[PDB]
This record gives sequence, structure tokens and C-alpha cells, in this order.
Amino acid sequence: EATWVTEKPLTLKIHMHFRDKWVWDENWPVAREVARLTNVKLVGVANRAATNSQEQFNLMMASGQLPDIVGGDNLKDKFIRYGMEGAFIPLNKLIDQNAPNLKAFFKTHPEVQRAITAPDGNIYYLPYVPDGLVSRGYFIRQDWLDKLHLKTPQTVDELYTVLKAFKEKDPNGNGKADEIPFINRDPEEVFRLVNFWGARSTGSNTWMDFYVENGKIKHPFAEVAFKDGIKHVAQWYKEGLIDPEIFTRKARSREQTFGNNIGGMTHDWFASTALFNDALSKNIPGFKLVPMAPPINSKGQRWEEDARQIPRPDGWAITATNKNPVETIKLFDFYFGPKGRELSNFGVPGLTYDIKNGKPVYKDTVLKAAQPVNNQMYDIGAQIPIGFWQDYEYERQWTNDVALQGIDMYIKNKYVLPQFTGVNLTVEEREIYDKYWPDVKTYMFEMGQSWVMGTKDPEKTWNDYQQQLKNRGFYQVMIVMQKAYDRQY
Ligand SMILES: O=C(O)[C@H]1O[C@@H](O[C@H]2[C@H](O)[C@H](O)[C@H](O)O[C@H]2C(=O)O)[C@@H](O)[C@@H](O)[C@@H]1O
Ligand SMILES: [Ca+2]
Repeated sequence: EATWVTEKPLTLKIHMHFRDKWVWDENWPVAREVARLTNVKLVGVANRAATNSQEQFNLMMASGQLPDIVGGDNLKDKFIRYGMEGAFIPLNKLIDQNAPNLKAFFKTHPEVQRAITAPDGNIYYLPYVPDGLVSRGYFIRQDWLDKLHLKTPQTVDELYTVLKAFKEKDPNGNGKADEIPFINRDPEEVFRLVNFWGARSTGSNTWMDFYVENGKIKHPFAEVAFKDGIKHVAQWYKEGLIDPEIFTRKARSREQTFGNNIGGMTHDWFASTALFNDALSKNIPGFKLVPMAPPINSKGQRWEEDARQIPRPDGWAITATNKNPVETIKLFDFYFGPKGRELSNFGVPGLTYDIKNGKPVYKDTVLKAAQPVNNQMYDIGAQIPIGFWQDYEYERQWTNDVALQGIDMYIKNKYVLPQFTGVNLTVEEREIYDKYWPDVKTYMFEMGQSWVMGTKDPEKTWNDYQQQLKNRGFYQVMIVMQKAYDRQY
């Protein structure tokens, strides 16, 4: 082939554990097709039985026996830290000399290059580059609203009334108090409910990210607004308005709850969430899960805190043990060219899509499957958090009119908050970040869960919590973040 990266066939080892559920599979249709076109085959070495992606990275790193490539989600920080320590190689020269598609991408997307550049000026990974503007929105059961003679809730107080009616007034009509008013695939979304009481949960699509307010770097979990907001979330959890299993249910939450007519509301991505209307129309007559404007919060605003993050802190890196870095960067580059981008987005031609009227078009068997197309793509090795360039066209093809109405409502009415795009730490500032932040973040999540579940009272533990943050070096992290912000802006 002319797309061939190397003349002699090459096999590389990739450690890629992602989203706590998936590993790289060389038997994937997409992986097979990429191997054929590039003459480079990636063989997975990650533990498929394991269910903690970050831990698997840690074990691999601690063992000292590195593969050739490491990929996965939420590895940006680890790519940078172990890049500077020499476990991953800088890609700057390799890109410049061997990677025209990446060069042309970075030229036209300077902001992405900046986002993946380490404090030493080196690029240690290639990112998952999403395509699109909005991500998540609120969805509510319109059929339940109508059946209970309720108007769409406009404020937090009105929402409380609605969710209470969902819980107590038997909208599925089976005589049981089985309804769960608010559900979510993502446990972290329970924290986002503090938005209703004028508190942030994250600055970006990255969970528990910092934000900027009036020239000051802040972290959502350290703010007194969070203390007051999480108190309310705890109350709603105690009242059973929030899924008792919100921390545990996870991936198939929508299929379980909406699919069995017990879920009333969620906060999730427009396309896949709205697809549930098509999937459940026969099973649950009248089922209508519609986008809802965010309620007016206690600060008098309608917040959509989440948006697409370009790029994501996801991707892959070349190890120092890799004896074929030139061949590897050319493989990496393939994904940003026309054929590579097509495959990594749409799957395999003849299997999952066809070129029709000069464009990749999903087969009817894919579009009418009543299973979200992104899920379908994962199964065959597409839409995975490698270094690749998402093409929104893939998503447009399975975004229905209900999803479109929601997307357009959110764009036009300006609900989406300005996103935190990070600060440029020096190497010295980064040392403090890498040292303290991971353990602080873990502590924050665990305290957050405790407050929500009612095992700890936020009001009674706040002062000791703050002291613990100090002891764990959180405010040392805040100092370097603010210093970096002051330099950059
Ligand atoms: O579900 C959708 O409509 C969109 O999902 C996006 O994926 C994100 C989602 O949280 C997934 O469950 C997984 O965690 O990956 C997330 C991500 O890639 O940021 C995209 O697949 C988007 O194209 C879908 O339309
Ligand atoms: Ca019921």
C-alpha cells in the first residue's frame, strides 16, 4: 500500500486501558484495517479483566517494564509528568520531520498544540480531539410532566416540586413508589447538582477541574458555596430525589431506569440521551425525554456548566523503550490524514458505513439499531481515546430532532458557561501540582461522596476538611495555579 508506514511488517505493544471498562483489541475491525493500511500492528498488553484504568497505568509504570505505546483517557497529567522524567519521549522533532498531517493540524489549531505542550516545551502525547460545541444538557420526562399536570420547572424550587411529584405521585402508574426522579450514567454528575445552588462542580469537561472567577483561580470543592450546595444535594439524596445508586449504577443507568420506566430526569449528552425516545417508543407508549433549559439557580442564573473540551486530556504516547519511534509517529500521523480520520470515526467501510455521494454514511443497520452509535463504535475500535481527530459528521448522522432542538436551545440561549482552558505552569510549579493534587483530588471526591450519602455532615466537617486540604498541600497548589494565571493573563 501507499499508506504504508514501513516496508517490513511491524508489531508494537500497546498498553491501553480506558474508561474503567475497555482495552485495546488487535482483533477490532478498525485496528485490523489500520494495520493493513499502515503495515503496523498494535497488540494489547493491558489487563482486560481489570476495572480501574488509572491503577493499571500505575502498576505498569511502577513495574518498569514499559510497552511501546501507552494510550487511554485522563492520562494528560501522567503523560506530562512521566514524559519529563523520560518514560515517554518528546514528539516535537519526530512530528516536524515525519508527520505532515499532525503538522498541518497544529498549524491550523495552535490552541490544541499549546494545551498538550509540557512546561519544558515538549509534546509528550497526541490528544483525543473532540469536534462540536455543546456536550450535555438537562433532559426531563415530558410525558410524566403532562400526566401529572405539571409545567416544565423554571426554577430550583419548581424542580423540587416536580421531582417530589415524580417520586410520590406514581407517574408510571403501577401503584409502587419505584420512580427515581434524577438518574445519571456519571457519578460525578451528582456533584454538578450544586449548580442549582449557585456553586460550581468543575471548570471544564474534565471532572473536578479548576475555574476562573474575577481574575482568581478557584477549585469548586474548596469553595464555601460548595459546602452550602452539597448540603442541599445531601437533602435531595436523603429524600430519594437523587438515585440512591448514583455512585454505583454507572454505565447502563439510562437503559436500566428509562428502559424500565422509573427514571424521570438526567443530565447527559444530547445525541445518545435523545435517542432513548426512538429506542423506547414501542416499549413505553408516550415516552418523551426532552431537553430542558437549566433551572434558574440560587444565584439567579441558568447554568450549563459542561461543554466539549478541545482537546481532551486523553490520548497516547511513545515510550522510551520503543525501538521504532519514527514508524510510530507515522502511524500516529495516519490518524490525522483522510483515511485514518474516516476509520477512527466511522469504523470500517462495508461493515458499518459506505462512501455515498462522496461522504461517509452510516448503514441503516447502524442508525436504526436503537443503540447509541458511539457505543457501537467502541465495540469495533472507533471513537476510542487514542490520538485522533473526531469528526462531528459522525455524530450529526445519529443526532435526532429532539437532540437538535436541545443543542440549538442551549447554543442560542447562551446557557453554556465559559470553560477553563488551563494555565501554563513552569516546571517548578508543575512539581508542586504533581506532588499534591492527585491525593487532594481523591480526598475531595471521597469527602464529596460522604456528604452526598449523608455519612458526614458538610456543615460539621467543613473546617476540618479545610485543614485537611491545607495539610495535603491544596493551597500550595492554589498558589502556583494563581501565579501561573497572573503571568499568562
Ligand atoms: O453520548 C453522546 O451523545 C456523546 O458521547 C460523547 O462521549 C462521551 C460520553 O461520556 C461517553 O460515555 C464516553 O465517556 O466518552 C465521552 C467523550 O468522548 O467525551 C461522544 O462520543 C459524542 O460523539 C457522543 O455524541
Ligand atoms: Ca410507580
